[PDB]
Amino acid sequence: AEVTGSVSLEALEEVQVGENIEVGVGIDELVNAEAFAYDFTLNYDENAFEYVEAISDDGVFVNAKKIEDGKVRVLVSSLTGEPLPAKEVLAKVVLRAEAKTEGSNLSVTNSSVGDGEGLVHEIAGTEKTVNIIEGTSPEIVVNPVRDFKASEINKKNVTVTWTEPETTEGLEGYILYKDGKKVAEIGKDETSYTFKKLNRHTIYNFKIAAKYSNGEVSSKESLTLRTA
Repeated sequence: AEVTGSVSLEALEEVQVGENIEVGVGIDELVNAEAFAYDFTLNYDENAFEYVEAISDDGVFVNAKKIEDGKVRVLVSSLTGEPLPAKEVLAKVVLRAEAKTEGSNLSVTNSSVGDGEGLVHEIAGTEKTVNIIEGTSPEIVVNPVRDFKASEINKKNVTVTWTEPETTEGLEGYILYKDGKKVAEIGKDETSYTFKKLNRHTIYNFKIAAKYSNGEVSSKESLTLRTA
C-alpha cells in the first residue's frame, strides 16, 4: 500500500434520441491491490438519459440497481477465481437517449475495489461528455400519382397506368375509384390497373389517389372517357 487507482469509461461521442447507448466501465489503473470486486456509481442527466439495464460477460457477475433516476449502483464480481482484469470493459450500463442535449455529462463516482480478504479500497472516478441529437423521422410529404392515362380502352374493360408520386417517403399504395366510388386498393409495386365489367360505348370516370403510411391520402388524378 497505499492503494490507488482509477475508473475507465468508454462511450460513443454522440447518440440520437430513441437510441440506447452502452456505457462500458472498467478499471483504468490499480496499484498495490488486486480487485476481486468493484463497485461504482454511474451518474447521468435523468432529463437526457434513462437507465435500461446492465450487461456483462460470462466470468463477471453484475448486480446493477438504480439508486434514483440519474444514479445507478453497479456491483461487479469476478466469477473466475481470479481478480478482475484492468484495462478492460467490465460492465456495460445501457442508457436510453431521451432528449436532444449538448455535452451531457457521464461520470463514475463512489468507486472502490474489494481485495482478497474483503478489504475495500477507494479509487478515483472518471467522466466523459456525450452529445444527444434529435433522431427525427423523415417528413411524409403527400403527392398525387403522375402520368395518369388509359393505356388501353377496350369495349368492356379499360387499363390505366401511372407513374409514382414526386415524394415517395412513406408511400404505401394507391386507391382506385370508378364514377365516384372506391373499387380497389393496391400496393405501391403496382403501376397499372384494369377496370373490368364495363359496358360498350359508355362514359366512365376513373380516379386514383396515393396513400401514405401516416394514413394521409393525396389529391386524386382523374380520367373521363368512353369505352370502345
